[PDB]
Amino acid sequence: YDDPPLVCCFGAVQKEFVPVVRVHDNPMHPDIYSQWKMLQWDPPEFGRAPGGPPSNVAISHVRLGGRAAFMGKVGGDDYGEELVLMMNKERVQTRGVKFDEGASTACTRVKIKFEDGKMKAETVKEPPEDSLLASELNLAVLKEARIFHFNSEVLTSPTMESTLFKAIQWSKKFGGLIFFDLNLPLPLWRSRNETRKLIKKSWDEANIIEVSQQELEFLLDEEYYERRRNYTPQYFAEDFEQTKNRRDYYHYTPEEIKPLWHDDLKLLVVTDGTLRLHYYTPKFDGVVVGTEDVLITPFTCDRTGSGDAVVAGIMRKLTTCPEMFEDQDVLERQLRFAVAAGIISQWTIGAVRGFPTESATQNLKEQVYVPSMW
Amino acid sequence: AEHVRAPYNGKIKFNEDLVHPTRTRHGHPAFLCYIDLSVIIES
Amino acid sequence: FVREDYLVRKLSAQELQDLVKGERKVPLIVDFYATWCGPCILMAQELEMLAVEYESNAMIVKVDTDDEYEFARDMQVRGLPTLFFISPDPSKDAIRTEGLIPLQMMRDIIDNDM
Amino acid sequence: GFELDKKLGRPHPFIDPTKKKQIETTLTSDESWWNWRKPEKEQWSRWQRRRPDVETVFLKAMAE
Amino acid sequence: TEDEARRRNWIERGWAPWEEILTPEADFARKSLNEGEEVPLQSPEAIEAFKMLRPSYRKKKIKEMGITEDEWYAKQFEIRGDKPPPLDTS
Repeated sequence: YDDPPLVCCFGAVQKEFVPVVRVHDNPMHPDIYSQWKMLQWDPPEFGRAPGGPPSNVAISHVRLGGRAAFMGKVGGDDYGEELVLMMNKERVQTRGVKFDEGASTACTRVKIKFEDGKMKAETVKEPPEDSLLASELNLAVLKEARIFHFNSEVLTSPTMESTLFKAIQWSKKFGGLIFFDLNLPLPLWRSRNETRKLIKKSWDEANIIEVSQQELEFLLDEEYYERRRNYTPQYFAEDFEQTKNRRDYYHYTPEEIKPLWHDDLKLLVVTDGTLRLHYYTPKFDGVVVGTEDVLITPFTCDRTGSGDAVVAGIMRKLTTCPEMFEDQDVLERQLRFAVAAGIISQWTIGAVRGFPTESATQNLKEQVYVPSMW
Repeated sequence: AEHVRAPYNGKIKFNEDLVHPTRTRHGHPAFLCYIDLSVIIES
Repeated sequence: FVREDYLVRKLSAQELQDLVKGERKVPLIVDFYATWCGPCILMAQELEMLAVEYESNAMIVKVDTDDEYEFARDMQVRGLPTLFFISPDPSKDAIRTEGLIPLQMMRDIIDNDM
Repeated sequence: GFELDKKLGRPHPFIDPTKKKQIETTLTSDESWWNWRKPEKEQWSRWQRRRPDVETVFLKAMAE
Repeated sequence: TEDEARRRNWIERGWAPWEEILTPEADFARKSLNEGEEVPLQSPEAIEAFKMLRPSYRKKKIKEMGITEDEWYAKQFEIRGDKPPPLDTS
């Protein structure tokens, strides 16, 4: 088996398509998209470091010096061929991609209904990205891959749910690690309990989990942490640093994380964009302090694909540094690499277009941090 | 005003009782020298 | 005297409901977008070009998910950008496309599916 | 070894390792003025990385 | 004059000579800038302030007085100036 160790990204291959969508209270002009860049340097909190499809993570991982394979299905039309060509030019392994000649890539058949006086839609025919069967899996890829990566978008499709669980069994049989990068799509933000029930099985099937701060707080309690953020003492601060009215970087205790912990979880990472990387392991926990600067390039900055770069950097360091799971100092040092990768990825328009290379990421990491933190 | 610079890496060795404490125009403690002081650098 | 710079009109959930309920002669293309979404700028320009292409042979509308979040969730929108191609024939079924699909893809869908 | 490589111009240390001494023990920041104390935390500098050049690459190649 | 101005400050503006507990650096800055810009320090208070800039000298002096460092730190927070007459609560 060649080096570096292979990773597998399972799910849909799409161009852009950030899944995490919520309501923002600061909209720009509905027509003048030249104003919408001001929401890139003053983003909604859930969109600070947005993730995307697993193909973004695969491309970013390959650009950071790793070897990746994509497992999914595309149609036999022009769009599927173009997506496969884009993944191939990025040196992502395509042997796990299954073609469907009778399906239209990234197209879903829906029926519009008017239940209870409101327009609604229901899926008639699923797209080929959500129509991968367990018999179409690539067993060589699942055998070679050391990390298995997927998003919660597949949980919105029953076919992909069954295929994902079969693939997880296959990967665990061969010794691979399961990376659950949540990336909650629009439907999965409706209420906490239904999402917890929907993601419980995949959550317990994962060794590595990455969630955003908003995702974790939604999964535990949104109102409690919103109230805790808004609290201000009436008379005097409890310490001087609380007098500065600095941005809140609250580090969740493992006791608060206890509902979401299970036995096979080796590492949980909570990302507040690139600013904070809260990590939790069975033995220890902590936070990696990062930064961001999209105002350095106000006319080319774009946060799309930043979380993909962070996750790809995490996987790149995990595949080559097994001591990350057991050493806290090594874990922080290697997570600074993912912080730098996420920082660079915010400087370009387009997720795939702006994915950094390993050389640039290491250069930025050494420039930003003091030499003792390398 | 010329600046004397250390010509080697080493340990500065001199007696502080032959110099008078002062305060520079930059606010730093210093020693005023009025004699032919000899300073040893243990390179 | 001065032409408007944008041809794609922004509609509410109720207005889109009335448009879909009413009789339609040309295909209707519904865009779901948010101003905080980076990919939506490119989709906005692409749909402006498409609207210029189809002068009166198609209808291009956009719905902001920051004003119609529940409506977007009801219509099975899982992310942005998301397009809905609604055929003038009520018997047929609409097509939902996810991602920054090419302009030629939209042309093909409109020509051979609506 | 030394005293012959130095005479011949062959690669040798500038200072003989045998004829080399440490610099003893210096001030431990408890017997030093405030302006001569090593800062508690390392400070970001923008000059913390050595500048790349042709000479470093070529010297590394000829050392290889 | 500078006897009624101080009284007016106390009465109308709440002035009071509260003790300023200074670091050795601030104490040296106050005691040494009273002499000149760049001059050989001659006042004994300035010489002592210069010597106290090194905590090692302070520790040696504290050991010379045969007292511990904790209450020497607590010795700084002593009220200066005159004391008020004791109260006779009858």
